[PDB]
Amino acid sequence: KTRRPDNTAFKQQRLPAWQPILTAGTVLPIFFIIGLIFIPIGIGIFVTSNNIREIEIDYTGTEPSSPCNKCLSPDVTPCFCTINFTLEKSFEGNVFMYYGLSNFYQNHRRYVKSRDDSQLNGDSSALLNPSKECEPYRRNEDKPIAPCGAIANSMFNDTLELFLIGNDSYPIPIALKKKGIAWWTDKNVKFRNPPGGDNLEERFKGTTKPVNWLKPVYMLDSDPDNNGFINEDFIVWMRTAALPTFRKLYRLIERKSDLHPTLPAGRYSLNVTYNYPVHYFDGRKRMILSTISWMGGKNPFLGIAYIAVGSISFLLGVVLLVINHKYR
Amino acid sequence: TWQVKANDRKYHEQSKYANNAIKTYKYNAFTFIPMNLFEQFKRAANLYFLALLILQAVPQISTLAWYTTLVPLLVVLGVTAIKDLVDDVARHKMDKEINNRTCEVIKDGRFKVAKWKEIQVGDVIRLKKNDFVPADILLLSSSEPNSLCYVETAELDGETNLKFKMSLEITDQYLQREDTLATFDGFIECEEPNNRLDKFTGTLFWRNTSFPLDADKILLRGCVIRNTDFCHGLVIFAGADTKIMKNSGKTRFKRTKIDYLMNYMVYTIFVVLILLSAGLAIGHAYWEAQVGNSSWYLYDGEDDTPSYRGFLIFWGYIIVLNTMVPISLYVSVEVIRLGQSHFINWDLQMYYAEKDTPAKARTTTLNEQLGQIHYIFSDKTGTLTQNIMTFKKCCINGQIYGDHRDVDFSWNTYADGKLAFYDHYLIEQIQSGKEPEVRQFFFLLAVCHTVMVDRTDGQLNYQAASPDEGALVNAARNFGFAFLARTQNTITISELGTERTYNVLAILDFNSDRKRMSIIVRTPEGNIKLYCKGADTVIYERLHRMNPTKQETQDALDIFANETLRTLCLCYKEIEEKEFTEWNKKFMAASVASTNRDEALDKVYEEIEKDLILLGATAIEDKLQDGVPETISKLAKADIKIWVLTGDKKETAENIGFACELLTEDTTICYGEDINSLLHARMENFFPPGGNRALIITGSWLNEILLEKRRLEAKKEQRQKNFVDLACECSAVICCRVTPKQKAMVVDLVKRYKKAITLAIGDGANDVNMIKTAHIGVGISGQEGMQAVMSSDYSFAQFRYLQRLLLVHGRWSYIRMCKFLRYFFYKNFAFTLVHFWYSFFNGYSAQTAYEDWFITLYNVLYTSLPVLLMGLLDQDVSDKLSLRFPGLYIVGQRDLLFNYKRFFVSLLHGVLTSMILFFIPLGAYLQTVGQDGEAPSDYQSFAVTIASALVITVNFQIGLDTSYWTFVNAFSIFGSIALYFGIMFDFTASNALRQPYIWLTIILTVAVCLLPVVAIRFLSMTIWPSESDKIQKHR
Ligand SMILES: CCCCCCCC/C=C\CCCCCCCC(=O)O[C@H](COC(=O)CCCCCCCCCCCCCCC)COP(=O)([O-])O[C@@H]1[C@H](O)[C@H](O)[C@H](O)[C@H](O)[C@H]1O
Ligand SMILES: *[C@@H]1O[C@H](CO)[C@@H](O[C@@H]2O[C@H](CO)[C@@H](O[C@@H]3O[C@H](CO)[C@@H](O)[C@H](O)[C@@H]3O)[C@H](O)[C@H]2NC(C)=O)[C@H](O)[C@H]1NC(C)=O
Ligand SMILES: *[C@@H]1O[C@H](CO)[C@@H](O)[C@H](O)[C@H]1NC(C)=O
Ligand SMILES: *[C@@H]1O[C@H](CO)[C@@H](O)[C@H](O)[C@H]1NC(C)=O
Ligand SMILES: [Mg+2]
Repeated sequence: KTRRPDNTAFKQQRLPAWQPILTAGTVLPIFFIIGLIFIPIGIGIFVTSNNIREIEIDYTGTEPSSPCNKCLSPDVTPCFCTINFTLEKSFEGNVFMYYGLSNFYQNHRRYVKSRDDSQLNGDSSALLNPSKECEPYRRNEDKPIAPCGAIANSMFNDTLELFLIGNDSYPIPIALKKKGIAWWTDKNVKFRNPPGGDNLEERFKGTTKPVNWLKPVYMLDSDPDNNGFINEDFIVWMRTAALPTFRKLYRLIERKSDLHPTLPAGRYSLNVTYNYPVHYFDGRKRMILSTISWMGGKNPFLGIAYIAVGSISFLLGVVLLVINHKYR
Repeated sequence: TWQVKANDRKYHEQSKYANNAIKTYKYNAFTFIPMNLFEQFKRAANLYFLALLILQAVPQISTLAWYTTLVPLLVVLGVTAIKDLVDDVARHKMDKEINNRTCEVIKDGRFKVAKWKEIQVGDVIRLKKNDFVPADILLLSSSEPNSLCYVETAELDGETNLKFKMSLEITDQYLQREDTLATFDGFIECEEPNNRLDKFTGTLFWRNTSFPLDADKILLRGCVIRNTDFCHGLVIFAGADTKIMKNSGKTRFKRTKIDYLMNYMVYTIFVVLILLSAGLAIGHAYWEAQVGNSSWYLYDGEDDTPSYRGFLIFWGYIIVLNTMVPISLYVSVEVIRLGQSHFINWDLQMYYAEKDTPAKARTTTLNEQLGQIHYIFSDKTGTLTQNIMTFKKCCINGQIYGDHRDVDFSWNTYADGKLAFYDHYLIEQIQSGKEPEVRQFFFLLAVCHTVMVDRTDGQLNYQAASPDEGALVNAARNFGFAFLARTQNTITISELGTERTYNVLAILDFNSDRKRMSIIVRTPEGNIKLYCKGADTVIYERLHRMNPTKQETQDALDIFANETLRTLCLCYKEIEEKEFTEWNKKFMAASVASTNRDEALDKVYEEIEKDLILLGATAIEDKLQDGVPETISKLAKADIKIWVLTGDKKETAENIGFACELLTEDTTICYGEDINSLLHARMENFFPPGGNRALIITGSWLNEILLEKRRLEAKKEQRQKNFVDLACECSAVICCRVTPKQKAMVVDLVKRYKKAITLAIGDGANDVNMIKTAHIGVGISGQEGMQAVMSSDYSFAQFRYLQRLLLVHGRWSYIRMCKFLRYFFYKNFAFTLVHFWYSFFNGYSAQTAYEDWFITLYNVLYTSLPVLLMGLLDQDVSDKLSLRFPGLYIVGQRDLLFNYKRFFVSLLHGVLTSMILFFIPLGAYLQTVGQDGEAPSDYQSFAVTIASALVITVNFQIGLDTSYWTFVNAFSIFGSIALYFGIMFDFTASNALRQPYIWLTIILTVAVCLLPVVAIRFLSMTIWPSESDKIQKHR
């Protein structure tokens, strides 16, 4: 036929190689060092998670005999509630204010894609031309909606304030920062205001507000650095949730200048402007106050999981060891 | 009934006949594209991928880009279509070459040049020496006495010897001249076209008289004229009615057993896919009824009733769950198949150095079926042997020669040098001339024969009907006794370069029952010698009482027999002057027809050859190919059964059966007479031949057993089934005197009635039908026609290379394919079923759990290379240990590494991996992972983590799957994860992967997916180690 094949390791199927065999001198250790690493990590996470102080208040008021049921049917649109709670153990360091929504499918396919990221990126062409993605909320009557989509339209518009009920029974207001509650990239990369101009009013010219939004996007915050598409509350909302039960950052309680606890133990009152209706779909609103930890947040699932997986790895090694020895 | 009118192109044009052109190809310039019909329908996966392409076209129900399934489908369909276009266009060239072959035809009054297409039934043609027969013609005349023709039927059977052919007596003396042939008007009413090559029934009507016809007067298409200047005949069957083409089969499409297994197990994935989507679709209708209708945030206008919403996403979930059957599996198998084929091409241990012919993988689709072979059906001559048949030893007078004791052959110029004789004492004795028996021995070999001389270009070539005689005449020629030439009355032979023309007074004929031949030659002085040569048994029946060397020669024959050599006894006589004169008158009176001419000829033949003087015996070696008996033993240890299907004679086939060690002294040989009684007994009622272990049957007896109304059809399947049961309960089966179609019939019989994977190996056109019929077809290289080579899936030169094709290449290709299939499905069921689990937490809305960019690049960039390299480089044991342990071949023969159980076990593994990959991250984010302004457990983090854990888990699994850890294998497994984590780190996703809880979530998921798998992998091997593991452990 043709000349001799060339002699190479690849073509002659003689490439250098190792033939790893699952021997008892290799699999048994990794089944024991894993169990010796997963247990201390499981203990370390579990103890740290239980060292996190956190309080979760459910202020939807669906069930009667609660001081917020009046706002389920707010005959007057401005409705307010007052929930009193007591913090037994003083919170320390930075404390984060999250709000929690239950049975609110922010991961729904019809909901996740209902946005125009080009408009949120600050594109002039897409500012006045919402995409078909935000189809049901492209325009209100004649001109397009600036934050178009089911996402921006259904933004969380409740307001939450906390007061310290001190020894005098006079409510002391508690500082709450609204800046730095969103990703750095979201503030500076993913979200931007339309280019040109100096005042946000003219930039969003000829663009309706979302129908469910009470007010437009021009002045979401008094600070120009927190209004428009770069608003912290709006940005946090657009970052949809992976699961129906989720919580989103609302406010930051920074370290108090004094050595005293950031939220000293005592009587607290939750003053909430009930605006978001969730009881139609059996959804639950919540407010969460939690304290920071040097290992992130609180997650007893993982810490317990390593204990289970680490323990099982240790036990599996023993079972494999006995099976090996019998079959040696 | 057939009807042929010579020199009449318009006799029966008043369709039933066929023009003498052949159409072997399968496609035209237009009907090639409808090849999509074969590709689409036979493989339901292509139809499903076609449905997906259509299903993704409509924007109404769409979740993924359709550009990503059109491009691979074009690649999947395109490459297979391209492969069959090169195969078919090659068949166009061979058809054109045959059709453009030249022949001379009777035009109006003369012989003119014509092509093989222009020949038609009833057409008179003239063929010269060494010219292919263009059609099944009736011999009318020839250039030599009695209208005699010698023809080589090397395509009807694989034998290169000459076949005797005679024409009708009436036509011999009249149609000699071209003038009478042109005006010849003979009407033939013969048999209808058929595949029978040995039988022909018909008659010639001419000169108001009918002459019966036989197969001896009919030259068939696949033959060649030899030892005759020219011959003439009229075409009877043309083009496709010729017996050579009725002895041919269609080029079917060959696909592996694993290919059929994927088909049936891809049907179940379709059932799973529809059932999953229908179940998820129903849940959305229920979910949209309660939670979706009362959810104001989910309002999108265009009020759709919940039933319609459930209907809509059903097609959304087919698209979301489409990689239950991924298009990358079939794109990558083509890469695996092409690479595995090129290892056969590149092998140096299947490279024949002196002919400079390496192995060739002509079909790249069947590589892993080489590891599945149950039966081998092999040609004998050219495949097991070399078609070299030389003179090895001899017992002359009493002493045995050819023992390498103590050649140039320069003392005689005629010696061609082919003979590899080593003994020097014989050459010394010939030249010395100290013993007349030596000269008389080799004289007999060069005179008592039917061989014919060529004397073309000054070369003294010899052509014989019997390969035994041709070797003996060559041997005598090398030893000085050169048979120069022969006319009708005298035979010329050279003795040590001295011309000596002798006159022959009689040539006793050779018959199968006669088992001997003799020639009576008068010497120039006047002495009469009856030089006789025949079989061992018959010769000893006719010995003079004086013979003292009888016992010694019998002992010599036993020595030669033990070497499985072919032996013939040699004898002369000293008939007197008056005694021959009385007999010569008697002999002539016996040549006339009288009544039968058989009893009289046998009677006078018997009396001629009494009281003969022994000279000894010869020893002819029918050379086997190197490493053939080693190959048959090695493949027998692999539980592969080797059947020899040959067009040669029974005696030659049986002799090679013992030389190959297919038959041993332990085996008892069952013949067609014995088989028929056994089969007949079973009808009137595992087979006793289970202990006999040998089966030698003739093509004539195959028809009797195969028997080639509804009740008759019941007996047809019954008799065929019983024969296959008997023939399969035998260590060796040798089918002899079989036509090319009968070879494929035997291969087909095993396929249908045993469901066995069959291999067919052979050389020449005789084997193309069975090479095309078997599951795998091998073509031995060396035939100038290259007909078995160009119709075969693989083609090397030496039979011994079957060892590496099956035990090394076929065994690895089966291991490397089943490993590829089980993992590739695993990595895609784990990938895609995460969407199924997420449906219970997103409203059953068909939202994907991964970013769109991850879904496109999963099987492209992140899990592609490691499984392809493992499918091209994975060896459980080395090639040396592969041949040293043929019992490792039984792994594929029994279908162990790919099954419904093995397949479903990879479904569970993928199902449980998707379950863990979704529910450990779910628990880690149901509890608010790393809460801060930089990680509020968003959807992107959920998508990035499961993808991150998925890529690591599957890429580690392939590492545990790989046993031959080459550097390129190590680089791919680690580089796939490195590439994945390099793409989403600026060369969203980065933010999640910078946080300990996110990484400790991946580590937990990867371990919980892999760490259990190590336990079963280690536990299974320790308790139930495989044969490869034991060799690997003891390596
Ligand atoms: C650093 C180390 C690692 C580097 C790694 C480097 C990168 C890897 C390099 C080489 C390894 C082989 C890569 C190709 C893997 C198969 C590709 C594939 O199937 O993609 C398909 C889509 O992408 C394509 O269009 C590519 C098709 C052309 C491939 C060309 C093959 C060339 C092989 C060269 C080998 C050399 C090999 C040489 C070896 C020496 C995947 O489709 P799907 O199954 O995921 O989903 C299908 C479909 O596709 C749609 O998505 C649709 O949604 C539908 O419903 C769904 O069912
Ligand atoms: C806070 O957000 C909620 C959304 O959950 C707002 O409720 C929505 O308000 C819009 C208009 O304010 C309603 O749209 C339409 O209002 C007209 C009256 O102008 C009404 O007649 C129509 O039937 C239509 O609903 C929308 O229905 C309503 N949705 C719900 C669920 O109540 C709310 O106004 C916001 N409040 C603040 C203070 O931002
Ligand atoms: C909650 O506090 C408010 C004011 O601080 C008070 O009017 C109300 O009665 C309190 N309710 C309960 C249940 O303590
Ligand atoms: C709660 O907040 C509202 C809005 O500023 C304020 O008017 C009210 O006095 C606060 N305290 C209550 C309702 O007890
Ligand atoms: Mg042959």
